[PDB]
Amino acid sequence: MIRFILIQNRAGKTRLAKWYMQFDDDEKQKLIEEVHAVVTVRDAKHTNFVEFRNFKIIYRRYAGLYFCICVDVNDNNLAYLEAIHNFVEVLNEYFHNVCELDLVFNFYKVYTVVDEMFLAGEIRETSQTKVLKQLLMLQSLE
Amino acid sequence: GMRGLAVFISDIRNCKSKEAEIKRINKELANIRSKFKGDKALDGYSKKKYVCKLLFIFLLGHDIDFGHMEAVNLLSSNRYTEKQIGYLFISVLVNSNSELIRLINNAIKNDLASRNPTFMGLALHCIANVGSREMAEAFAGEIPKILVAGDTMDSVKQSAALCLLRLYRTSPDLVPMGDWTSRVVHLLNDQHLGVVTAATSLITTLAQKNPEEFKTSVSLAVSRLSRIVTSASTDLQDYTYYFVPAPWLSVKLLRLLQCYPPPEDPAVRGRLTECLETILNKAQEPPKSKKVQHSNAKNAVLFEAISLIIHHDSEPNLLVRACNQLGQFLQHRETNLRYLALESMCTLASSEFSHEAVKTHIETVINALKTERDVSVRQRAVDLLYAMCDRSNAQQIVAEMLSYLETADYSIREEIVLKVAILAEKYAVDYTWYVDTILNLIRIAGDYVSEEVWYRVIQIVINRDDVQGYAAKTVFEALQAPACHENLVKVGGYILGEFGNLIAGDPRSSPLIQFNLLHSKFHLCSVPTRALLLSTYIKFVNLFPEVKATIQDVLRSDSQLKNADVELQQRAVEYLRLSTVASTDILATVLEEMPPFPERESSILAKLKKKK
Amino acid sequence: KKEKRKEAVKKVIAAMTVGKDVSSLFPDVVNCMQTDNLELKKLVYLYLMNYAKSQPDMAIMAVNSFVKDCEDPNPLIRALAVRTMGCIRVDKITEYLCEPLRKCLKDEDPYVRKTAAVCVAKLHDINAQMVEDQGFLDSLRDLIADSNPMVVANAVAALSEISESHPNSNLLDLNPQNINKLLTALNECTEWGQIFILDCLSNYNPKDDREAQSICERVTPRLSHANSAVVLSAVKVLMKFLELLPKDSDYYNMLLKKLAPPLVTLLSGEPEVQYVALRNINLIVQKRPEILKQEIKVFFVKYNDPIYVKLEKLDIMIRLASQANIAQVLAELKEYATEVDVDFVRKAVRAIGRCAIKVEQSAERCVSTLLDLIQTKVNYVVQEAIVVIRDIFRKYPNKYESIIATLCENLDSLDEPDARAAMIWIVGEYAERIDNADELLESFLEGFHDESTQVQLTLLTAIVKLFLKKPSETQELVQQVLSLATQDSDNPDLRDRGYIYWRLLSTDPVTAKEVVLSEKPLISEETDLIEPTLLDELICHIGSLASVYHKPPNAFV
Amino acid sequence: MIGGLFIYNHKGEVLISRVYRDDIGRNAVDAFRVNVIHARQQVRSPVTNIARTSFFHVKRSNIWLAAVTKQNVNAAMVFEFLYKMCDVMAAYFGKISEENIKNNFVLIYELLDEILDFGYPQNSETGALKTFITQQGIKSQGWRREGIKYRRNELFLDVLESVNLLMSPQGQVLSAHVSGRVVMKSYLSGMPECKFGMNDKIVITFHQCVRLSKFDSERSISFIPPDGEFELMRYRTTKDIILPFRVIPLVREVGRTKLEVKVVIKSNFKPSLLAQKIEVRIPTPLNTSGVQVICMKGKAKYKASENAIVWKIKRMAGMKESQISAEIELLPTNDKKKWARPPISMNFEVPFAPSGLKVRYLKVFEPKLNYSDHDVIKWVRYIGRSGIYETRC
Repeated sequence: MIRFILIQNRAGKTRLAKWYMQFDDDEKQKLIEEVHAVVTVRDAKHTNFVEFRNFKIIYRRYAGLYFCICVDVNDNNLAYLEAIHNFVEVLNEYFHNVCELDLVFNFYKVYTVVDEMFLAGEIRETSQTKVLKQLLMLQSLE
Repeated sequence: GMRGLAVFISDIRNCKSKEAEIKRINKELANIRSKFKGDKALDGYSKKKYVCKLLFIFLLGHDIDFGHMEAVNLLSSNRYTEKQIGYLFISVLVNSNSELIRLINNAIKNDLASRNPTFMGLALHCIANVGSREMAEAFAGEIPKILVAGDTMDSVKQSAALCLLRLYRTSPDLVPMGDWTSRVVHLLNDQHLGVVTAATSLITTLAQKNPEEFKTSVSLAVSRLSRIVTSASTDLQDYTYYFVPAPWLSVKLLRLLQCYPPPEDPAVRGRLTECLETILNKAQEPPKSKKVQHSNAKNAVLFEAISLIIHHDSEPNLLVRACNQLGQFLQHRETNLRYLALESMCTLASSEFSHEAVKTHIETVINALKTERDVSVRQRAVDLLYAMCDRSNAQQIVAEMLSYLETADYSIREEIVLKVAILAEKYAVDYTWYVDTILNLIRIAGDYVSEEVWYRVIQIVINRDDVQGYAAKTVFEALQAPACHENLVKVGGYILGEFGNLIAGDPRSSPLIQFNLLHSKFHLCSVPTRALLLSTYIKFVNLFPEVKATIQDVLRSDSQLKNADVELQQRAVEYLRLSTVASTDILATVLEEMPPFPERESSILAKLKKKK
Repeated sequence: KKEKRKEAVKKVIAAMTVGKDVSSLFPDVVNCMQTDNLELKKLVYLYLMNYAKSQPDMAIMAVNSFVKDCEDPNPLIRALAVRTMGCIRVDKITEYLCEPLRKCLKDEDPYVRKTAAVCVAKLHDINAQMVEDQGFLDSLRDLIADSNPMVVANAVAALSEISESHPNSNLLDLNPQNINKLLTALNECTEWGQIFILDCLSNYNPKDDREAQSICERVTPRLSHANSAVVLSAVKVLMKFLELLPKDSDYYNMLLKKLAPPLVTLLSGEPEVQYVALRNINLIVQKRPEILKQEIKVFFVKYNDPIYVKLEKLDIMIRLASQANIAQVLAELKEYATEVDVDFVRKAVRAIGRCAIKVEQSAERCVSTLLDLIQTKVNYVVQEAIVVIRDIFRKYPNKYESIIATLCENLDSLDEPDARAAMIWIVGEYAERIDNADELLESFLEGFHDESTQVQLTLLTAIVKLFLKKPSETQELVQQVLSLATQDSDNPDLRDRGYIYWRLLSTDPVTAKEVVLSEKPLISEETDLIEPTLLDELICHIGSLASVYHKPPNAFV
Repeated sequence: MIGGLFIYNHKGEVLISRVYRDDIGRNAVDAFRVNVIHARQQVRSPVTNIARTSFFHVKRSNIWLAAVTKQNVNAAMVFEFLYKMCDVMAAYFGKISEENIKNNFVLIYELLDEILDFGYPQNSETGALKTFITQQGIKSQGWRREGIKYRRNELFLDVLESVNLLMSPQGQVLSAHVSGRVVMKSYLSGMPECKFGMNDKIVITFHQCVRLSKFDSERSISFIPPDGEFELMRYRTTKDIILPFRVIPLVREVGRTKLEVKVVIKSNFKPSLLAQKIEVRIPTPLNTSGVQVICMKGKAKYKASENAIVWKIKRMAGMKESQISAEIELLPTNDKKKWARPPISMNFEVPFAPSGLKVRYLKVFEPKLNYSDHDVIKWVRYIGRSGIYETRC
């Protein structure tokens, strides 16, 4: 299962924190800090599947964002990496360009996209065209 | 569109040090508090703007303890956006209250009594994104009523499946198993594809909990998988991820099949074997796109298939093809593929059907261990090398492990030395090599070896009774090294005190020089090492009667009799009294037997498991 | 033209410093290194050193460039080139650079001479097995005899480093009156030169006492400003030259009274050098006690010192505790006991215990202070007080046995192995004094495993002692603990001693009574003294890390 | 003797490295990092014996200094040398900070090369070290006619910039440059010396009266303003460019009969200010016969004279959304047309400087007349014109 999804930046600010299990108050901040410390050190010539504690994260760089899904030990590795890429591409075709400014100014749209394609810790939807169609059909309706 | 958020976040972003940000955020909090209290704030849009601003205030990193009743009031509305913002706020901020939780439950219950997929989906997302005992109690029998074969749209079906998954994950005892299993199982054969994904996730979790309930789903999963892997070039184009048909769904179906024993029906097993063969053959085909994502999809499906084959452990030809594919991947240009192939082959090596095929790739595994000089890839190579170790191949593996231990960073030094010790102990043909390997570990790592490696080596030397001479010798010519670790000092003290007679024949190994070097190493050691050396001394008292005078002159001095440690003082006084009484009818009896050590529980494996 | 090349070189250097590999521009930088500007030449040399630090095999083609730079009229550029080329790790680079190294021996520049000395030291490691190494060493020794402080200091340091090899030649240097010449050079040298020359001269063995007296007189005012380094080296050489007989002229007391003030005042720098100075003064006090006789107030640690400084100051005050200063040290320890730090409180109470052991008259005062500290009811304080009480009991037998119950009253919870060992030893030895011994051993025989070996062995020996004292109430108990020790514990030491006791009790109980329950001798004020031979050898290495680690150099290298 | 020197940050990254002795390797680096950076409960001590290798460490704010040795080194000498190096760094570029270390990498390498060689800490005197070190660190903490009288002391500061941009359709920027010119009007009396402070944000023709003596402190420019309007300064910056508009053309060749092109414009500036005269020219294939468009903002018409689609916007705020969908009918033709794929051209002006230049302070001091600086009416407004704003399609 997916433990949490993060969309960090180069500095360390969390542009999207989405936890799928109950963590403590300071535990969330400690996890974010240590995930940032682990991810930032590595570079392109490294595996994206870095493990820590009892879990493993799936970090993928995109411009100035570090998308990270933390999965269980037994969960597959490449599938969630491609789920990250699919999520990034849905954002890219939704905002017409993905950037920190759009995430900051439209945080609730990011939350509804995440809950559209990542629900209860598993992969709710795996397609781009159908998600975009269902989101546009649920955007003109107000 | 919303106008207040744009200006508010624009103002709060380009701010000075935390003082100005705190001032601005507190001013906005005061303004919103004044707006919430009284006034004509009955308009829904104003409540929306205030709730969104407050949510951003919370997510910025500041604590929020108000504006909750006026926010849950947004749920009772007909505008979609108000409901969405209210649900998002409830999901983000969670508090334990009696009236508030009851009001939220009433609002959600009213929401579920609708006829549009949007409201039902929003309510389901609100239920599943937080999870609570009250929600499960008030909706244990409502989610299956959605998932049952009623007139519901596909999106709400997927949402309900995942919500039931979450509720079972958080409230296992509140989920019944009524007459809806026969509907969820047949739901996996339903049209559409995301619905199959959600149903497969739910069924996988439930079968991992109660396997016997969903035995019917295996055949349906096999049929769906065999139809997906080989369907057409562009059939169901909504789900072809870079010319690979539904990688995530195939991974989910293989995960579901993994949690079950091999299918009983010969036809189902035949279709499964044909599907796996097709997956392997398509993985051997050249890519249809030069992009890396197509290769990622193909390799993800392939590794899931390989994991399924390993778990089943029933097809020998399939396992051989799996080993060949992993060997081909071991030299892949990609970095993720190498690490994942190492992990998969480490899993596969336990299967006896292809142990020789796994062992065949030892040259590539060793070259990987020595070449890319990574931190995770090399650790996986270490684990894989530990996996294939056998009696005929122990020598090369242990030598390469030691060579890696020479230049390995010290964070992983303990696991490697424990692995080397257990491998030498378990796969030794002649125990002289085992003693040599243990002494090499002591010399090379020393500081990071273990608590219980030298325990095991002393136990082995005492029990086997055939390698005692060589062990005592190599210990003697290892002690006289200029710098030696104190673990070697303890081992040498015990081994000499037990087998000084076997090497006493050599004039160069006279008891006098042994005692002199032991006393020289005695001055600089910790207290337990000095206790071990005192026990060795009392063994030498009777084992060598000629060195009795020198020993007595050693431990009768004020260094040991007047020591400030209870252990050393007690040992010294007891040993001195035993030497002084000089009866010799009791000393030779007490200090000569030391019967062999039975294998208690193999503590090295226990410690290795507890560390990982 | 040249400005563009300089800008490109600077950009390449910046890119290399960032982390990216710039080996693609390495041939271009090598080609452009042939210039005349000092800044450009220095930048090129630095870039070449950075690039060849890990890949010197591909830099063998720079031999021509090094030879050309060695012919430059500027001595600084030649020295830079020689220093850069001396660190090349190749089997034929040393052979090719030997001739430039031989020619650089006679140079009219202190910087060139220092670089030549460093190059000789570097070449000592690689390709030094024939008479060429001896010739280079002789040339360096000849170059040492110069008025320039830099050349003599660097030559002495290089020779000392090369003295690691032991071909039956004790540094293969020095001479009669050469010690005086080196002292004059140090007087004419800088701080680091003084450190190097003192380190070199600390291994000299004077033939007679006249040379030692002259050295002591010369190095008497050598209390420089280099903080611990030069002062400690001078102190080491002074005590190494302190070979005059006690029944001689009054120079022993004069030397001690001259050495004491700089050593006392050395404890005024940063905490890091304070740590080294504290360990060194610990060794000096343990060897020579009549130096810090009346400076106990100096070692009163303030509130701005770190934990290690505090602990070592506590140890040195224990070493300097005497009858006259009992009140001051006890008050200081009482104040220190409330310093929040757990390890520091442990050290303070251990200091109280060791001071009680050291001084027989102040035992009552120490016991009273410990009892007052019990009123704090702090758990670790109580546990350490139990340990201290066990330590005291071995010194004074059957004298303070009535105060054990006062500490045991509020010690219901024990969380540290030392406290458990202390309680078990007190119960085992004083089995008749406390009748709850059976219950205490029954309670302790629950976590026999998953405990430190100290606790296990102390419990075993105390159980055997109690059985030898009260056989009627404890068999059916000793059998269980012995079975657990020799059938469930895998420790060869523990199992071996278990069989020792098993075969002793089952052979002759009278022998066991005469052996195990023998009247143990007194602790004799054991204050963690070092063996005289090891201490004497460590005095010969006061300056180096041997004093900080309290180990001879043979134990780590 | 001394086997090297290292400097660590709070994250455990090796900022610099120097390995003089052969024995010390990356193993020592990892050992020190694990044993001090990831310390959990070890008792503090400056020197630790791990793998027979000593490790002297000294703390300076968020910077860790490490001296690695594998010999019987004089313990106090290493600490004294570390203190001397700290004093040298303090004298060179003040307090040790992350920015100072990052900006002075070459200086640090030169200093370590000069002060220390093969492990012998040579003389570190300031006079001796100045000669052998040539690198300098980075520190981070028009005549006027006499007797001219004006009724009111007012002046204007008009900052005009021209922005140019060329983006690939994927959104990757290749190269951009902004050509800016500052023209100010000074309708003030007297001949005062005025201080004009602004954020530099760039490292450098200049005017006759402009003197850059104090250019190291932000701007710190001083000049006597001549009567009338004149060009205060001309420059061109390429480092920090804030693009006011982003255009993402989503072309789609739906067969040869027709052609559908969707174009979106995304503003990425503060919505507290409004851009005006937004003009976008959408190219069309030469075989165009009839185009119908749907515009959310403004209006668009087809211009067959120039063979392009012009899109006109009255005004829009920041962080706004706009979408235009054009269906372009295509003539049958034979081949080789391809529409030549010309770039997307846009015209706009924004009330802020794209280069990021901002006026910090502007004080006018007159010793003779002795009028208050606050009494001088000052008006500053920014108009950022758009040059060639081309996006490939």
